[PDB]
Amino acid sequence: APKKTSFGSLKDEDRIFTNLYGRHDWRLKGAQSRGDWYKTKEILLKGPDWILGEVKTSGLRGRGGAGFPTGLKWSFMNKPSDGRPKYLVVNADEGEPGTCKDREIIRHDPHKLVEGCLVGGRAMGARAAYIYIRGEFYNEASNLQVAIREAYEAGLIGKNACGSGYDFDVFVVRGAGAYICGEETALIESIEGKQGKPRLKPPFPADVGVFGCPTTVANVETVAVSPTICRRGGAWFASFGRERNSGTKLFNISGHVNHPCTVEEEMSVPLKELIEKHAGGVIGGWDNLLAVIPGGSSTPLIPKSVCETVLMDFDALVQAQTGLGTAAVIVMDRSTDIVKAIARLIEFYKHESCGQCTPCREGVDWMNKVMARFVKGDARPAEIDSLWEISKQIEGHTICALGDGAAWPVQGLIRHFRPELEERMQQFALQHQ
Amino acid sequence: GAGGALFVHRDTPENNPDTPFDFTPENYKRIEAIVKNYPEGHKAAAVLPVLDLAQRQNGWLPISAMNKVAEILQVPPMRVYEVATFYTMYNRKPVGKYHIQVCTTTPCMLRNSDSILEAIQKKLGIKVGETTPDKLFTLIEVECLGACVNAPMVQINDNYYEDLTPKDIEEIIDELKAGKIPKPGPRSGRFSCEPAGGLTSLTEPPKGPGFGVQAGL
Amino acid sequence: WSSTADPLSNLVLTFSTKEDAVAFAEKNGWSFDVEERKVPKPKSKSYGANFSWNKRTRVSTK
Ligand SMILES: NC(=O)C1=CN([C@@H]2O[C@H](COP(=O)(O)OP(=O)(O)OC[C@H]3O[C@@H](n4cnc5c(N)ncnc54)[C@H](O)[C@@H]3O)[C@@H](O)[C@H]2O)C=CC1
Ligand SMILES: Cc1cc2nc3c(=O)[nH]c(=O)nc-3n(C[C@H](O)[C@H](O)[C@H](O)COP(=O)(O)O)c2cc1C
Ligand code: SF4
Ligand code: FES
Repeated sequence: APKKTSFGSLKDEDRIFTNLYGRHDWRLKGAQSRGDWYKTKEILLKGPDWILGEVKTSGLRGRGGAGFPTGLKWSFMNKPSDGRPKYLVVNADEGEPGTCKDREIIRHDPHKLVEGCLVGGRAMGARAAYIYIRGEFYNEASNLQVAIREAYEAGLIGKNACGSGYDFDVFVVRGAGAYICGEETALIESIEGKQGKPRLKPPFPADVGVFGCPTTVANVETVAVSPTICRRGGAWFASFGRERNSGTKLFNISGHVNHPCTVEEEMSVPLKELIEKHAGGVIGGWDNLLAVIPGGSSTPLIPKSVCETVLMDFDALVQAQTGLGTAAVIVMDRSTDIVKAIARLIEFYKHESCGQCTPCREGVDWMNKVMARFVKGDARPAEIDSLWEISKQIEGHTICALGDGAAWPVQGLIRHFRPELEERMQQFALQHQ
Repeated sequence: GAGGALFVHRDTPENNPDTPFDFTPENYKRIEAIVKNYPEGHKAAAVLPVLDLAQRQNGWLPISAMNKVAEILQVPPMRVYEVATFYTMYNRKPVGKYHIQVCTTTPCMLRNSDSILEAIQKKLGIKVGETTPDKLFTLIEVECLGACVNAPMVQINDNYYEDLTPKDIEEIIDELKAGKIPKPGPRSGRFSCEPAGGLTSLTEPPKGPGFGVQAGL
Repeated sequence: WSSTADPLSNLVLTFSTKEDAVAFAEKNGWSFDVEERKVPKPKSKSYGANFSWNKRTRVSTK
């Protein structure tokens, strides 16, 4: 029975992050026990073209949140050298509210990330790898440094990594509390000692990146799966999920659920099945569900009527007008002030804007003020359409995608809970004459 | 809401260019190691780690520390001022011995983080911008700490204390001010991002090196 | 107040080309000076030059 049409239950043998909960030693010995750093020399001696082909045929899409096809992106950096060095920059900022996957990947099995850095650098012909870890993740960064030291002493990286005759270094760079530094160009600017302000594209990082050198920015989850994909092949990974939604994924379920947790599951698993299987179900029963944010704060919220059959992949969630993003599930029950949560998200985005460009810098603060007034109910119903137009103006007119991540949540709120805003304004008007 | 901290520096007897600051020799060796991580033509890349090291040695960042870093790295002082004002982990004012930061973002907020905030406020007698008169506790509100699954969560002196209830943070404060080191992590017998009960996945033993390695490799 | 005695202190004419102005001035009997039009020369702008690896064009701040 080819072309599976029902997904959502893969057993442990098909899981990549077998030490997700940190129940086994994360020191190099546990990684070797679990198959980490195995036959890396033979893969390294297969050449960069073979690794790029495996990543392409595996259909893997970027786990940062954009879902860009990883094979094409990594092959963008496959040009002959012109004198400048080449670098791989692994993104570990993890600033999206609701997201905790990269933290666990870094702290509980960092050797997967180190080997992914090695194989990605070989594929991209990168001289060294820079891992930009969130500054608040001090212990995680220290564990990553311990794993890096173990790899350096074991000869897995550095001069003549394994026996491939390939030289490769890994460096860990810590930020200082800035969500905007997760954006690839803002991350590059932060590495070079500047403010975390995104730069315009073109040029793309593959042509003018860190230190003006060709580089590729990749999420830690994307990097950490490439070694196992090489070992088990592109086809094994491409079997899971639907077409163009291949592979497995880490899911964070938080909010109003009985047992919030982080699990690994096949991509196209239905949202209801994931919630009631791994999170123990919505608090107070599935009939107590009000809304669910599927992929972090930047994705629009969907009502309960859509979470009955929607699948957890890029395409289905895009058809649901909500996006997959980082697969961070935030669950809000019927006891939740839906206006308050969206207003808090807009306040977060107002506090995280870098200020560089006019639409974000001004309109996000404007939306924050408008939403703060909406929470109380001081406004008039015409201000709802006004806010819709403000969000429309901001979206697509900013340097980076933070304007999108600020505009989309209010667009979803206005789309799906307009009567609540209207009745709140009515109650305030009748109370205050 | 409003920030509360100004981004204009005015000279003070406690914070002026002639305030004494200097790296220890060990910190100078660490700075050398930090600088040697970048290409030789780009030493401005070390601004962030060196500034963080100055903060770790001193506790906060006086204007003299910023000038010292700018001189060490041969960078104009305005760039160091820019970096110090842009990133919120930099303390341009003195803080307490323990910096209590509580996440008030929506995922954390949904699971009663206001209870944790009010418990801390009642136990210390200060608000979300003030400092204990003993000058050892400081309380602020932060955005999202990346540990949403465990909520509400509080980070103190670069340590995470998760799965908090008011009693948990109260005893954490008690044993912190008693000279003890509370155990970082959750306080619900969970110690990770696992489900609170059942372990609904990864129960079978993990397999060895060559479990499913493809042929021709 | 500011007083004047010459009637042409405010007279300004507009012409499409320099030749038309020269013809008008010549037929009216006035002696003239002509200044050739100044045009800003085209420039080579490069946003990527802001982040150059070895050149002095790299910018310290944005
Ligand atoms: N992991 C986390 O915690 C967070 C994730 N996000 C997600 O980030 C998403 C937006 O990210 P963006 O990078 O701005 O989207 P993007 O589509 O512009 O870029 C995605 C990747 O594809 C590459 N790319 C795109 N077009 C290319 C081209 N023509 N040539 C070469 N390379 C190209 C880019 O270099 C980039 O690395 C959001 O949807 C959000 O969900 C946002 C915040 C935090
Ligand atoms: C405001 C903003 C913040 C972001 N933060 C992160 C982050 O913290 N971690 C991450 O992996 N990607 C983040 N991204 C998306 C990056 O562009 C992404 O990491 C990069 O494209 C890597 O591509 P990949 O998904 O193929 O790995 C952020 C994007 C934006 C606009
Ligand atoms: S959209 Fe916001 S965060 Fe992005 S560059 Fe513009 S001002 Fe900065
Ligand atoms: S919402 Fe609290 S850590 Fe993200």
